[PDB]
Amino acid sequence: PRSLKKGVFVDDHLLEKVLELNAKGEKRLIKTWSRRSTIVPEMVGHTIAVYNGKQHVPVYITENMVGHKLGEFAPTRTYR
Amino acid sequence: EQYYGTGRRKEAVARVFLRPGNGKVTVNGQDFNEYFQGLVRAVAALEPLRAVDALGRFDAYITVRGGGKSGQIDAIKLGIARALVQYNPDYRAKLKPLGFLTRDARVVERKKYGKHKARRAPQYSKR
Amino acid sequence: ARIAGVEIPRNKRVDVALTYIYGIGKARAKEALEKTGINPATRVKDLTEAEVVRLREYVENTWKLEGELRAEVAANIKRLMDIGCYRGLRHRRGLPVRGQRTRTNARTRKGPRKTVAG
Amino acid sequence: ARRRRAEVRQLQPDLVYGDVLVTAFINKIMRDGKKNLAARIFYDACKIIQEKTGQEPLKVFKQAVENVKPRMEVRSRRVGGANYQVPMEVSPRRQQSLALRWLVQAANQRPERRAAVRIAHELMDAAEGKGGAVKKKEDVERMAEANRAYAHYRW
Amino acid sequence: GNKIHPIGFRLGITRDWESRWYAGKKQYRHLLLEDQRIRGLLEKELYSAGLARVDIERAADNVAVTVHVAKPGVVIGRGGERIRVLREELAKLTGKNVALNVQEVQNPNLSAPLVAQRVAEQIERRFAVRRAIKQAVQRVMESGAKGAKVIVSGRIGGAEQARTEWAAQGRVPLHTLRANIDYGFALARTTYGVLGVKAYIFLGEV
Amino acid sequence: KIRIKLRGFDHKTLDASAQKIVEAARRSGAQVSGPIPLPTRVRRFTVIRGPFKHKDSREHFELRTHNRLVDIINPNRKTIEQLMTLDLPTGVEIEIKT
Amino acid sequence: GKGDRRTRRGKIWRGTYGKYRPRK
Amino acid sequence: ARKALIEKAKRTPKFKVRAYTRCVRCGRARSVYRFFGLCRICLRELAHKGQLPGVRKASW
RNA sequence: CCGGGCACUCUAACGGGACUGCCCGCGAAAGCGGGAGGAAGGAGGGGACGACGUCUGGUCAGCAUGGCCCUUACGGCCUGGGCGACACACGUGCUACAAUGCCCACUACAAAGCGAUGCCACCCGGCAACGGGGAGCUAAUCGCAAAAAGGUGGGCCCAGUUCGGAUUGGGGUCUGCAACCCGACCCCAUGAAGCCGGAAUCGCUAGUAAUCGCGGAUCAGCCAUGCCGCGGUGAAUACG
Ligand SMILES: [Mg+2]
Ligand SMILES: [Mg+2]
Ligand SMILES: [Mg+2]
Ligand SMILES: [Mg+2]
Ligand SMILES: [Mg+2]
Ligand SMILES: [Mg+2]
Ligand SMILES: [Mg+2]
Ligand SMILES: [Mg+2]
Ligand SMILES: [Mg+2]
Ligand SMILES: [Mg+2]
Ligand SMILES: [Mg+2]
Ligand SMILES: [Zn+2]
Repeated sequence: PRSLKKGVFVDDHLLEKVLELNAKGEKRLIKTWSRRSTIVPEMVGHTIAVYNGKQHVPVYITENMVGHKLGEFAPTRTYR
Repeated sequence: EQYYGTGRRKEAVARVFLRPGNGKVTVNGQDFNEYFQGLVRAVAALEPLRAVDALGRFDAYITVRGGGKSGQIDAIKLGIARALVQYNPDYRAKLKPLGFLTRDARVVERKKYGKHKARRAPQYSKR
Repeated sequence: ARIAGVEIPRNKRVDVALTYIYGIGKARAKEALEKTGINPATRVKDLTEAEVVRLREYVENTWKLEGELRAEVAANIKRLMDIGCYRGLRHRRGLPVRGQRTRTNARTRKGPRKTVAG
Repeated sequence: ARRRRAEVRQLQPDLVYGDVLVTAFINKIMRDGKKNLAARIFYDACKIIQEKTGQEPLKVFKQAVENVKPRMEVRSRRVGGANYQVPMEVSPRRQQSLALRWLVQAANQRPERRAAVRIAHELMDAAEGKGGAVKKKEDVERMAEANRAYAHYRW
Repeated sequence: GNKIHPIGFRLGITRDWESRWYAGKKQYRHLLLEDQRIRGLLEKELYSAGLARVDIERAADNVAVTVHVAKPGVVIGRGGERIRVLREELAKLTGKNVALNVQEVQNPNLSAPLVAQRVAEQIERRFAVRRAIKQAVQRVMESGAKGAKVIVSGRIGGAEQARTEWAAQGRVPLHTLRANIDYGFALARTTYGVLGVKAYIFLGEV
Repeated sequence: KIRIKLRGFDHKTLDASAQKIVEAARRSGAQVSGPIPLPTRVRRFTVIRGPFKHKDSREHFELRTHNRLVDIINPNRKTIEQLMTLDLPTGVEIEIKT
Repeated sequence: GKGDRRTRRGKIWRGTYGKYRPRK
Repeated sequence: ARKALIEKAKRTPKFKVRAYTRCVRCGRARSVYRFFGLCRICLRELAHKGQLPGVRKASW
């Protein structure tokens, strides 16, 4: 039960920079800061290194997880 | 032909009009036993009459607005005792012993700070 | 009778007995007791071998309850896990999921207390 | 009550038998402050006595009460060591309260489902002579007279 | 600690608010900060005068920024060489353009806001606290009053450790509303440290 | 008919200047409708006495805004004379619409 | 009870409206 | 509060979300009222002074 | 509801009223007990109000302020995270463990407050939150509102069970640039511990406790079961 609504959101920052890497065929790692940004089909294959708040984590995107959000893959805190 | 005793209570005002009638007591276009549907007491309100051997020898039309059915049950019992004397004054005489004529001052107390409600005070420990 | 995959509610009311089913609750009842018109308040004991059929056929082939359901849910979780999903984690590490305070009151997910020398 | 001997705050008569005892009972019965249902509960049972007696409701009541009220109860009194369990006569006031309280208490102690049934069957067992009511009663007297060895520690 | 501002405790009676202007709604939060800016810079200057009360009134544009003092002949400046420059600084605040109709205060030593100012001034000038006090008490008790009282904060004499100097004569009831007592607070910065001075002057009665 | 809603912060100041806007309209017109009070709308405030902790204190402050009416009969045209703009109080704010 | 969300009083308490507490 | 953090009065915060009252005088962000633009403290200060008309000492 | 009218309720100003004043008893007196009148009787009921001082109390992170310490970082902007971690421990609370109860339908009385980009009537689509459309109000005259418990009726029938809603999977709406971390709300499925609590311990003396629901502040929205107020019903007991 995740309520985005009737108007999905994806912070352009990478949207544009990720949509472009498709033009050249593909790229080699990125690095967002809007972990708040959702996810769309044009990710599969890419590797958007998100911030934990301390580091840049390489999150290898995949079909299965295309609906999720960057943040759910960049673990904030540490424990045991 | 007409008499009016009030009777307020806990924020309940009751206009108690008394007419010579045979005793068809009723409220806001609703039979007495119909506004106070199954409320054990209620009957109380009439005690004043029932107390002056009246009851059946006198009719009453009454209003009421504000508070809770109960309160009204009480207020009404008052006006019905007030106008009842506003009628015959030599009525207080033995209507006073029981006192169906005494604005029940007892009213809800305020909510002071640092408490839960006037008195109910927060509990504590390690003391 | 045995409506959903091997069921056995009986002697009770129906809008209540159907409940004893997996994908069935006080909701999917009234529906089925309507989409199949049956005096709701009837002891299942007093059920028509005729109605028990319409009731079965509806409920069974109208939803995803019992056996097959228990597997779907588990499938989403198991899925949630496969990917490094936060939620997919809290599941692995027996801890509340829907954003809750794991300091105090967290029992239900964690179970019994493990009191240690403080 | 350090200041004065608090007054036995009288109570208003019953909306029927116009009794005070009865009222007090209704009061003990009621909980969460719902004199309504309580007036019922009790009343509803005042009737059930009939279906089981050619007797009058009130009398049965008066008898259940005037029958479960104790005469001498225990009472502590620590003195230079450990606390002793002393007896002593019982107050005409602590009679009532200690009785009713026990009725409405023993009542809610039964198996009967319909609340009014309980109280109803309870007054009966009471007035008659057995049941949890008179039990806790004849169970206190027995407690005293078991320590009557402290008539020297009166008051 | 125990106690209140009898002023704020007597507004209901013996005391009319500083600013006496109805209004409100989407304005109160406005017409309020107004006065603050007024009595704000208004103090930064008139210090030398005895700036006691500074009532304010309104009803529509035409305000009424009064001002009491014991040195009116100072407010004026020179027939109007001062009372002007300032009523000009008014449009740098109340663009709503207001008056300034000044008035005077009889005996600056019954005006608590001042009596205290003085005791502060003294103190700030390295004066003898307890002496100045027993004096002000008189400067005040010695002119009409039915009773007065002064209270200097701590660090008396500069003492390396806070103290509290009393002194006061004649009735000064406070638990009594029907009192009427000017209360005056006075800040008093210092080389070694701050320290206020309270001034209470019970007068009249009913 | 002349709608006059007198609303002030105090029951004297305001109420006072609401026994004026009548006399000066009791001769020049209908004996008026007298001044009608209307209930007060109170804004209440409560604040922790001191700062930091000590939340079990508070102290209370209100802000009673009284109301008043009056209302007259027929814009006498000659009443407005005794009224018009001969006011004086400052702690009030009455609006109109006859 | 006074705290069951998908019920009558669950809304009365949780201060809401829904399929379990319409209007008229 | 600090000084930088008194730019709240920045007409252009970026998004009306970051609009936080913050007491006018003391700047006390918390306990800030609306009808006064003041923090619970400055409130009770002047209140006692009398610089807030109609504002009396509530009793009932 | 329209004419009509202030008698009544009420709204809100102003007074009046109660003082041991009156009668008996006791006393040297103050005054104590009792009785009549009376709406109320001895401070009628609840607030604001807290003496000299004490704890070297609390707060220099509200604000003011002496000294000291850093001035390319102990200042400043920003974006992401953190204040929301968890094996446990305690405090204050909430909801329960039920039949004096829970559930659906219908049906009856309150008080105090809030409302400009705001309270939202009424009609419409949607199971619903809510969306679209749109009347009045600056508000004793329109909205938030339904009060809830209660009453008449019917459902369950003593069962972890129509008790209890935790937990978890799924779909969806509103606020906001953005709800992974980390919002609330709705619909479905899920239906957990809990069957009245060890040693110990808390509150309250009358419209109080217990119990039921209503508003407000802050505030886009909300982690309010918290805080601050209102009123409904309405006890037990105090020898000492
Ligand atoms: Mg607290
Ligand atoms: Mg607090
Ligand atoms: Mg339930
Ligand atoms: Mg600063
Ligand atoms: Mg904000
Ligand atoms: Mg006093
Ligand atoms: Mg210390
Ligand atoms: Mg400290
Ligand atoms: Mg915290
Ligand atoms: Mg089960
Ligand atoms: Mg059981
Ligand atoms: Zn402030």
